Amino acid sequence: DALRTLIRLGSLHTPMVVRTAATLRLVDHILAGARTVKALAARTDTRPEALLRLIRHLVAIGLLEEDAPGEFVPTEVGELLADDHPAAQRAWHDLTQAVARADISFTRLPDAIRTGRPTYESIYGKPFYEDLAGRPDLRASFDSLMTTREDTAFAAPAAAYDWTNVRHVLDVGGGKGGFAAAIARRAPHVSATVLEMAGTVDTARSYLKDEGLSDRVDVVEGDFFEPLPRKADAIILSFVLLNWPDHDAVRILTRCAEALEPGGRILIHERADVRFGSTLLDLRMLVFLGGALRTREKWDGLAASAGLVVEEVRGPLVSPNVPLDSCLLVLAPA
Amino acid sequence: DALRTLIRLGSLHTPMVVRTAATLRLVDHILAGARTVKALAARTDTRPEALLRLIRHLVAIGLLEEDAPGEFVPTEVGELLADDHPAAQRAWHDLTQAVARADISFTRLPDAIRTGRPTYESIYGKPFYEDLAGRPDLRASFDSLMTTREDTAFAAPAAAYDWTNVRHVLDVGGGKGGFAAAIARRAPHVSATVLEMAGTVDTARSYLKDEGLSDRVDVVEGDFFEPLPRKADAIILSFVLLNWPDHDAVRILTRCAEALEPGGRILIHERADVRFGSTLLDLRMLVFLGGALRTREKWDGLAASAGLVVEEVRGPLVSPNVPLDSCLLVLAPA
Ligand SMILES: CC[C@@]1(O)C[C@H](O)c2c(cc3c(c2O)C(=O)c2c(OC)cccc2C3=O)[C@H]1C(=O)OC
Ligand SMILES: CC[C@@]1(O)C[C@H](O)c2c(cc3c(c2O)C(=O)c2c(OC)cccc2C3=O)[C@H]1C(=O)OC
Ligand SMILES: Nc1ncnc2c1ncn2[C@@H]1O[C@H](CSCC[C@H](N)C(=O)O)[C@@H](O)[C@H]1O
Ligand SMILES: Nc1ncnc2c1ncn2[C@@H]1O[C@H](CSCC[C@H](N)C(=O)O)[C@@H](O)[C@H]1O
Repeated sequence: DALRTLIRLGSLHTPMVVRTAATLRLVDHILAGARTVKALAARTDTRPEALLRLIRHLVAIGLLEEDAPGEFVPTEVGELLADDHPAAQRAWHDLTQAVARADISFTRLPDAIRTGRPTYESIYGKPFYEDLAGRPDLRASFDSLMTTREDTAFAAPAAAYDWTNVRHVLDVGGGKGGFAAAIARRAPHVSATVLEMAGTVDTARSYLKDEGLSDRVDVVEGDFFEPLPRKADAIILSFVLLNWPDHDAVRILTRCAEALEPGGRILIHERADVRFGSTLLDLRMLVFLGGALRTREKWDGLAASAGLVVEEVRGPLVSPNVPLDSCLLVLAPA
Repeated sequence: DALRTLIRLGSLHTPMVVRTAATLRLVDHILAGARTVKALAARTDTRPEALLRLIRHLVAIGLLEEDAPGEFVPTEVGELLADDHPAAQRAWHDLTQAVARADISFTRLPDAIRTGRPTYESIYGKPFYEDLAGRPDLRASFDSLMTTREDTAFAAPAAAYDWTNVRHVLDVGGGKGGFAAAIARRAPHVSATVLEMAGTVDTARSYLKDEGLSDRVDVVEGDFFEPLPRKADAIILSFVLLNWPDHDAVRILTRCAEALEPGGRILIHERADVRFGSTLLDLRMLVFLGGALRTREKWDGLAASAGLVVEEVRGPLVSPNVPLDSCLLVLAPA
């Protein structure tokens, strides 16, 4: 009992079997009509004997079941590996896309606990975002994964703040601009600017065009460790600061403080440290990037170092469906 | 629900957190009196902030619990990570010992499914047993791990066969000689020979000496792909053949057939393919070694190729305590 529990918790084969199934698009091939192990093997370009041994573990953990002899089909849980499922778990487990690939850094977790430093570079040759800057496929899949974290498409954070006195929003590291878009739909008088890295700026521009928002949201390529491209009344850091150790996060916050208009505020949208998934995201930040999730008291110190104070934390954001784990910290000049 | 289930099954951070805790000997340090995170950090030579983030996940998965503020203790499941626990799970999860280290091969499982070939060499530079031959620390921990698979110390397989008409036993790849020892205690008239690799032969010799069996069990250093050192009435292959692809297993079986006395038998002691843990061991063999677990029908073909027939399979072996997953196949000249 206790022995079986410990063995399952410590098992490396099971998560790699799940990720291999996702990378091979196994459930998609089954749902597209691959009824036999020979057809599945052919569509995935794998050895049939080896694929069957993978399938045997997929059956044992309840992702596949045998309907007829030799005919394997997804269970209710396996169906979440279909590529069009809205939770996007296939892509989140795909070893050729940015996050599951980055998760290999966990194989060197002892080094990260001994040093406090990320292990991603020791495995892939460059730190996380520099590796993405050299790999257009990983840059693109990362940006797409970041748009599948929550089901409101930033509607819930955009609704948690009053935009009446805001004329311009600067979305610092704003990904493909989904947050800037949600504010624009919410608040017709606001204009916005997204500051992002090379590669990402082009998909942000295409996304904002296709929303019909090109006239209201601009995109600037740049580095948020440098002086920001313009001033704004609200400056958004959405899942940015957790990517960075304290001294780097203070540098970013300081650049934002310097770009605030009088009366402006900085909005940090992030999962706060205090259930489910908190330790996964925190340890991801450690081994990918050297970042961390932060408590309120930790945020107080970071803000003070940047000439700011935490005015308000708008607690875990609500959706009609699956709850957002994230919060909105509102920061003002000290 | 289904989403949380899939996310837990696909999680790489949880098994690496367990293995990191085992490698750091975290539970041993707690039980030896490390009551604070600062004391634990000092004994494990880790950063206190990073160690706490590891501990937070260890609490979330139920291996540790907080007794007093800042004082972490093993749960009933965490206690199995104590190094002296008889299930030996600490060593089985220790990333500096041979098996948990080998499990990193699972990070390249897609390659193994595409090619049918093991991934261990692509990661560590040499195939499994050649890597052990160059690493005395891994050779030794592997040999020790192989003595902790079952709780009877080979008493159950030794009791599953009638030794009356056996005068000499050859234990081919017999590890530290634990199986030869169990037969010797069971059957006072039998002498035995263990055939093993360099390094392992010395710990076999020390173990057999310390059992008081040096006069009854010899150890020979050699290669079981070469002609065997002598003939015997029973030739044991205990958790050997699953290490090898079919053609290599046939070579071994053939060497054994050539060394059988008239009326002799070959005993294969292995987990047969047909619950819990079957797919783990099978996929381990794939990615470590290119081996596999085999069904009865597969064994029939291998035996026939070696000039043998399966006479009898003595089904899953029984213990008074935790059941042995293994079986004993009895093979005779065709
Ligand atoms: C179901 C929750 C969630 O889908 C969304 C959660 O927000 C979240 C996840 C993963 C990542 C991030 C997340 O925010 C990142 O912010 C992130 C990052 O920061 C910009 C830089 C690199 C990688 C990641 C990352 O892999 C997922 C999770 O399971 O974690 C518990
Ligand atoms: C609780 C079961 C068990 O403790 C014992 C089970 O017999 C078993 C295990 C691990 C290994 C082997 C086992 O036989 C090997 O034979 C082996 C091997 O073969 C000689 C060569 C390299 C690695 C291994 C190996 O890691 C464990 C397990 O959990 O697997 C489901
Ligand atoms: N120096 C830098 N300058 C500008 N953006 C950077 C940067 N370093 C990292 N980033 C960006 O920071 C982002 C963090 S991922 C978060 C994206 C988006 N805000 C969201 O909530 O979904 C990435 O898109 C990355 O491109
Ligand atoms: N070419 C070879 N010649 C002899 N032994 C070999 C060998 N290749 C691998 N081995 C041995 O095969 C063993 C398989 S592990 C099984 C050990 C033991 N029979 C038990 O049941 O516990 C290892 O000890 C390894 O040293």
